[PDB]
Amino acid sequence: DVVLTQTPLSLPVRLGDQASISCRSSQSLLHSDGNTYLHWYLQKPGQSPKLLIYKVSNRFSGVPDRFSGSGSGTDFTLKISRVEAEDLGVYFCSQTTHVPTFGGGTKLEIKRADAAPTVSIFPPSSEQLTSGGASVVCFLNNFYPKDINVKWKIDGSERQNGVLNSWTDQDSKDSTYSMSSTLTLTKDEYERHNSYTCEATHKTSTSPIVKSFNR
Amino acid sequence: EVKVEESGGGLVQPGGSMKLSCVASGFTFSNYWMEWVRQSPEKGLEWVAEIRLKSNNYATHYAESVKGRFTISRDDSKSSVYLQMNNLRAEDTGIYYCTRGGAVGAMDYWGQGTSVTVSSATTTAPSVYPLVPGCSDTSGSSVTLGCLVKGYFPEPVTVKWNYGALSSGVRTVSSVLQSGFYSLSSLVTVPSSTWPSQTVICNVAHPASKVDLIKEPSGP
Ligand SMILES: CO[C@@H]1O[C@@H](C)[C@H](O)[C@@H](O)[C@H]1O[C@@H]1O[C@H](CO)[C@@H](O)[C@H](O[C@@H]2O[C@@H](C)[C@H](O)[C@@H](O[C@@H]3O[C@@H](C)[C@H](O)[C@@H](O)[C@H]3O[C@@H]3O[C@@H](C)[C@H](O)[C@@H](O)[C@H]3O)[C@H]2O)[C@H]1NC(C)=O
Repeated sequence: DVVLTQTPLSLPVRLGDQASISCRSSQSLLHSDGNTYLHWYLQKPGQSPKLLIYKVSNRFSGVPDRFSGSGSGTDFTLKISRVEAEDLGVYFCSQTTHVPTFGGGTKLEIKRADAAPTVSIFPPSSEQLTSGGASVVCFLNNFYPKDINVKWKIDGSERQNGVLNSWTDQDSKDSTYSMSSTLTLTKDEYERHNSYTCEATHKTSTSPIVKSFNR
Repeated sequence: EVKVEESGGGLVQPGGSMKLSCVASGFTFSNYWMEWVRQSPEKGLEWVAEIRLKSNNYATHYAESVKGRFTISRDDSKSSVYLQMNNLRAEDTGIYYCTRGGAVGAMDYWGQGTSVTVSSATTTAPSVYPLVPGCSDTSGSSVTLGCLVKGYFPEPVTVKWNYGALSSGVRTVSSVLQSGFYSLSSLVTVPSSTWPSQTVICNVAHPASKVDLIKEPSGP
């Protein structure tokens, strides 16, 4: 079919700054009726995609002037002057001149001022014990950039086995991430120790943010 | 005000059947072509099928990868479009969206989507545990609480707090697949005094098992 390649794959941009996503097709999109059916869509986190530009340069209902679309042969581009908080998400380019195909997508990420994480630690709930395993969670809230290092210490000794880290998307309102580190032991393993510590190391601090609890 | 809504998703075998339903409202439904586009994690957005108007004998067009297995029908009287899918396979896994064939030459309005998973693995409703402080000194915004969702399959599960009434500062990480099972956690930060004098509850939903789980974090 007709392949639509988009670049860059991921794109950082400061608020109020400009951003350009390009889309190149494997073939000419000019339709016999002289129309080029090349569109761009935005899919915010956890949402259905939305039409921004249709037919290369037309903006759809409610779309701000901030969005501009151009084209030249097989190369097309979406421009966003005055970028802002709500513009984060993935942008797609599609074509309906032939059998509808879509572009790989481009994750627009908001580049903002560093933010210090806010650590919270939750001991397992007695409700989990009967499953034969215990999960201790360390939540790193509202921080920027994405990158973060979490290390667990059980009775002093650093632990690595049984950890699982997962991030959230960028927040639409303040552009920060959140992240949880979950340590899962077996019921008994967890009962053979008493002090559980987790140390977080971010860019915003030399000294690790440390949160801990004892039974 | 255009609003489309899909439904009828869940887990199937390799190789069963399943019918999707889409209900549109907010426009003269009979005047537009209707579409179906699935979004796989492995193959991004993929146009599946299209159905046209009545004056068009209700012509249909399918994506090569589904010709013969899928069938798209419509009911202008009910403002609905359907997608009968037979002989399902791993590859058909993905979120299915029902969009409109816009006057402007582009699928202008989409539904929120309804997930479809083909697998020989069986359903498992999630287990939900509470995330409560852990008895400490107030030094972290003003009180963070959460729900840990483990051992469920397939995806996804949507977590809402206080039936959605509570929607500020809600943070839900991404789900992770491990040991054949997913899990994630959702948290909210409330003021030191609104809890526990007032009640907070998470609403965990898991479409595949058709279960809706309600749990309230008291301060134990
Ligand atoms: C293989 O290439 C395709 O098939 C060939 C046989 C054909 O010669 C070639 O032109 C290609 O045509 C496309 O065919 C596929 C299915 O095989 C369709 O899915 C394409 O439809 C596009 O995407 C739709 C979402 C969109 O609604 C279509 O746009 C309509 O048709 C074009 C021609 C009009 O310019 C546009 O205004 C729109 O038609 C209006 O609105 C619709 C809702 C209404 O039913 C119409 O009566 C009219 O008022 C199209 O972009 C198809 N591509 C095209 C460009 O038609």
